[PDB]
Amino acid sequence: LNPSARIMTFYPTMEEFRNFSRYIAYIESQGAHRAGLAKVVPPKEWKPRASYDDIDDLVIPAPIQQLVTGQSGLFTQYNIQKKAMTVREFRKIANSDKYCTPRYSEFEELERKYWKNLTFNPPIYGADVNGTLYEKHVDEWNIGRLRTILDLVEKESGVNTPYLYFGMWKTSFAWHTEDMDLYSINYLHFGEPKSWYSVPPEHGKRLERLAKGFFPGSAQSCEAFLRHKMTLISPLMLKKYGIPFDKVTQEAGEFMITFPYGYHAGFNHGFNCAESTNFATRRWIEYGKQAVLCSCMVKISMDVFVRKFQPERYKLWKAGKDNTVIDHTLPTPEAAEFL
Ligand SMILES: O=c1[nH]cnc2c(-n3cc(CCN4CCC(Cc5ccc(Cl)cc5)CC4)cn3)nccc12
Ligand SMILES: [Zn+2]
Ligand SMILES: [Zn+2]
Repeated sequence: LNPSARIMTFYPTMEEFRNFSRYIAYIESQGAHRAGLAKVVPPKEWKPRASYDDIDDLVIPAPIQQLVTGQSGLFTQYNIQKKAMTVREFRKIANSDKYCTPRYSEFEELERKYWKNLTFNPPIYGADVNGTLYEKHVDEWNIGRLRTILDLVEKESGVNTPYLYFGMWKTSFAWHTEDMDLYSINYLHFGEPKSWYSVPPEHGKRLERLAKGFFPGSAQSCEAFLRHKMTLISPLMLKKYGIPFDKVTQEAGEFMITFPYGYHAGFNHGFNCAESTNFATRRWIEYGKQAVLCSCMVKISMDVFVRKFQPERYKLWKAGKDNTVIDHTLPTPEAAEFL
């Protein structure tokens, strides 16, 4: 389903929520994947940590200062690595007069203030922090241990590990797909909202074509230059060039799911914390095999997946004759139980 490819929101009951791989198959069966991004609001009784007041001494080893260059909706983000700091040190900076969220009536106002000021007063993003804020006993939707078919990488051979994102106002993530065109889970533990922009995978190539036209020097240097996660394109720029996209705001205690080859970027409203990781379903294997990778980085040997799930195609794929065409609208084989 999902004909217009719009971002869908789900409210699973505690029973539906219990199985992660089953629910993903469920949301795929409802066409959630067509948007490239879906929101999952978990049961009201469900909590992964009783309190976030015990993490002030937690170390952010490589905070990055985000320097943005550009104009006319077109930007490049340069990351400057800064010395290690604590969550206590970070929160103090985030909430300071120099870095705090401006006063705003509505989101459209905050969005406009972001697109107008992202080049000034560079913020610090306490991104890519190895760790989890989930309590060990928490079995439902545990980012640390999702136990998807992706775990085969580690089982046989940090993509499968959790990462925390301590954000402040204006810190942002550039347009990108997941490494190896994998899926992603992103839980916002606490704090101020996280706004998201998404392009449906079926229009993924249009955005690429548009970026290739805007940064031809970057495109001549690298086939998959968007993977560098440095390109920022404003919603107005996308609308001007007729690129279909959708937007959504993630609030604390909500989950966002990025689907294979579903381009996304966004920004933080203020001081917050988000944990994320990559995962996979049987549908991903074909995206993993066909993924255009950074030539100038995260690379996964597909051989193990093709052995187990496509042994009949192993010889044809190892010969370079696997001419399989991907249908971005087809749900995962695991969704059969719902069709
Ligand atoms: O809100 C967001 N903020 C920031 N980023 C976001 C985001 N993505 C962030 C990543 C990077 C993930 N990860 C990559 C690898 C890196 C360590 C590394 C490197 C090489 C090798 Cl070979 C082994 C390990 C650590 C980091 C991918 N998507 N998606 C959605 C939302 C957000
Ligand atoms: Zn991502
Ligand atoms: Zn590259």
